[PDB]
Amino acid sequence: PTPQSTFTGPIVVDPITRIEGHLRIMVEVENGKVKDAWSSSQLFRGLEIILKGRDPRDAQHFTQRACGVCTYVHALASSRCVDDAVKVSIPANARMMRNLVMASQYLHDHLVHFYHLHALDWVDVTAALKADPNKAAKLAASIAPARPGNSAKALKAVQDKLKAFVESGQLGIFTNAYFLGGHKAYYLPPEVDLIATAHYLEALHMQVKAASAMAILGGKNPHTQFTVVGGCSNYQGLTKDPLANYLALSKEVCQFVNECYIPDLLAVAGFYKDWGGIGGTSNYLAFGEFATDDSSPEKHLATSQFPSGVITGRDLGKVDNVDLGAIYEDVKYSWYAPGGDGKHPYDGVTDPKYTKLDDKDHYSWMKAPRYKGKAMEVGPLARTFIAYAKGQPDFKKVVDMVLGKLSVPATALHSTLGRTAARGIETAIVCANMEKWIKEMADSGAKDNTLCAKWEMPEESKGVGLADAPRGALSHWIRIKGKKIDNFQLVVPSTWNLGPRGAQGDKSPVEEALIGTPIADPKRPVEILRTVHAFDPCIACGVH
Amino acid sequence: AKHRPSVVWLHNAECTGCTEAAIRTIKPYIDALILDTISLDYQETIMAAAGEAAEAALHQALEGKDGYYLVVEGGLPTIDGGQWGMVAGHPMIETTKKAAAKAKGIICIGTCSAYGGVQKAKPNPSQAKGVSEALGVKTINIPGCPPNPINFVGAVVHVLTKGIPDLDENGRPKLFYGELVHDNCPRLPHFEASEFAPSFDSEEAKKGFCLYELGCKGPVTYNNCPKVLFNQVNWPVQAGHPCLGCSEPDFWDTMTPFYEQG
Ligand code: SF4
Ligand code: SF4
Ligand code: FCO
Ligand code: F3S
Ligand SMILES: [Mg+2]
Ligand code: NI
Repeated sequence: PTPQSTFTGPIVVDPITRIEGHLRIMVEVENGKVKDAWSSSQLFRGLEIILKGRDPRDAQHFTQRACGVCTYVHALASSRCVDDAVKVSIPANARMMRNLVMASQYLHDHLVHFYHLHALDWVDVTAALKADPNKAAKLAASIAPARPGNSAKALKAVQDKLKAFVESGQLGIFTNAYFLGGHKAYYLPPEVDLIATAHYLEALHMQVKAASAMAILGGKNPHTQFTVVGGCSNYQGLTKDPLANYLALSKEVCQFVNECYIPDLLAVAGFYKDWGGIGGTSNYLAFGEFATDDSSPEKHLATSQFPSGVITGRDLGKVDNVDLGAIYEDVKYSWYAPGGDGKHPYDGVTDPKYTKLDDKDHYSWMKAPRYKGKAMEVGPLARTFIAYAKGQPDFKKVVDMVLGKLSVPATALHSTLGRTAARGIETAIVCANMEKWIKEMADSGAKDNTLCAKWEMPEESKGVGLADAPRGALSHWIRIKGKKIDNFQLVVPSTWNLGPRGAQGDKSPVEEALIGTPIADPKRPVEILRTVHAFDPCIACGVH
Repeated sequence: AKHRPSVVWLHNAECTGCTEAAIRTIKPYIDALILDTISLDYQETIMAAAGEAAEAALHQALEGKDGYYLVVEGGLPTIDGGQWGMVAGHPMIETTKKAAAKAKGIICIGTCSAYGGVQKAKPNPSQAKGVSEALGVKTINIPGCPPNPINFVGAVVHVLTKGIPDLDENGRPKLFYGELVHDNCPRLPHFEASEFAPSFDSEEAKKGFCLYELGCKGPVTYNNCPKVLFNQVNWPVQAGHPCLGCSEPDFWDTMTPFYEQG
């Protein structure tokens, strides 16, 4: 069964590595299972304060620097936000180009997260040294598509490289790893460790290509520079050779998704099937992404191909529409001044006030976003459940493939394993849509290259920009007064997932998911990392 | 086994775009760099250890017998005793100061570590500062938001193999930052002919006219973007968008409004 100590006491993990940003996790453990949790974000920058009084056209450039991991997404949400505030409807080519860049972001973001951020929670790299490479080649044939990268020779070269590295005594990023000397929570056969380690290294190269693809349309990566109020600036991105290169590069990236990412995810998921009973939450939210109609926030919600919705209490039979008026943020357990509870983002307040480390009354730089009083999990799992509930055919098919491979019910996805699985599921689906989406823009841009619409700065207005970023439901909210930024508020997916308690004292999604986490070894609490990493935390995003 | 030079990489007030930019290197790729060239001994984004195990990894590196080079990503928030930016219960200013003290060299990757960056923009609620200001020591600055990995990895290899490269007045290697963006821009002939796009929807824009009237800061920005490109494919002005001047100190305040020259 699942290894579990008899440990009773506190565990603090700070820093949480292999995330973006600065997170401290505090838990109380009783008899080897987590009984209470706190998600404590440790950096404030204050972009919303910085934005006040500025030109609304500048917003996207400041807010993109909320995060370099989910690069682009904030420039996009800010652009959608200001487009809405000035009431301009972007041209078709701009919708298409903006959406493809998001699709590119998903591919790069999710590949890097699985291999370079999450995998080391499940894969013992040093155990790969014990594998026989011929036995590993055989096993690779039985869990994944045939590929030369999975040959005995290829897997030996990886093993030899790893061996020479370990024997040098400079373990670099593997220094003091939780798997060193073995660990009861690490289940994989050495051969699977070897296989995944080869892909880890391959993935370091593949992500370069995924970023290059994105940069053809985005101008550069990280931090794209192609969006403007009224659409996009990149006329070159509608032309033939750049689109052929973008398709060619996207197809390499997707071949790697299908040959390596999904099969490694499924292999890991098969060995860690017990993680289907750990780390579940109840409520899910998505604003949707990949809309056919982005003329307004309402059209986005209604036409997103990855649909929007609200699920509550795991009830897959009742996907509610998103009520943007029902979103608010609490500050009661956060490092902000008193009086700031229950604020809709149009009326958001960001008034920093620190107390002290591990003050249970005020313990995070994140606000606590709530929806009609409820915490909401956002991200790939939220999107996957909403699409599945709604019978979106790509999700129904891929989810069913996953449930069939694992021989598990759909309820098993309400867990850390499901959260991890959902991230791959939607990456496979983005991949299967790339060519159709690329052809739509190629053909459209051939016929007419309109990319940016005319618009006028209002004296006073407000607007909202919605996106489902790789980590989930993202919204930027502006008030314009005297043609300047009067208020600008970001509510970001990691704020939804990893923020603290709201005004009712109610745990956020990560805090709730942490309850019942078993700890095989309190010295080396990988189980905390597993669940926290599955939410794909971005603390610079969460706090801004 | 030949000894590989120890690199300690700290993250303070940052978006992690600099880390992301570094791993876009292709000469060499990042795996070859850390397997063959350097010993990357602390790096919160990708390191296996967490919590107390990661803190101990840091302290082993800082106490290494052969010494280490320091990379700093992010500015330093100094308000409130440094407590608005903490790692392992320690103010980031404190840990950077400590790591910097015995560092063989300090490279600031990004405008944030170099100059203070986005969190330093008015009204700077965290009292963020650049590393050199906060510590009172000279730094090798690889600015940009983010810098090109060519520039960062170039500096690193240069420092380990040749010494400190020649720096300009803002601490930047002349190899990469010696030339204005503008002087290498393919739209230069348009700038010279006073052929400027009045808007992004204009026919002038469609024809690739100069973006100066739309706020391009290329003429006052030092970087090698048009010469080296990003991701082997593109750069902002090629994507039809003005330069923000993102490698210049305090650009958040000196180069705004971004769509104007005012
Ligand atoms: S310089 Fe720019 S990309 Fe680098 S950490 Fe700062 S905000 Fe992020
Ligand atoms: S587009 Fe910018 S860098 Fe290029 S010629 Fe015009 S002002 Fe100079
Ligand atoms: N994805 C992503 Fe970043 C977070 N949380 C944003 O938005
Ligand atoms: S915005 Fe920055 S990346 Fe180059 S083109 Fe201008 S210096
Ligand atoms: Mg906010
Ligand atoms: Ni992010």
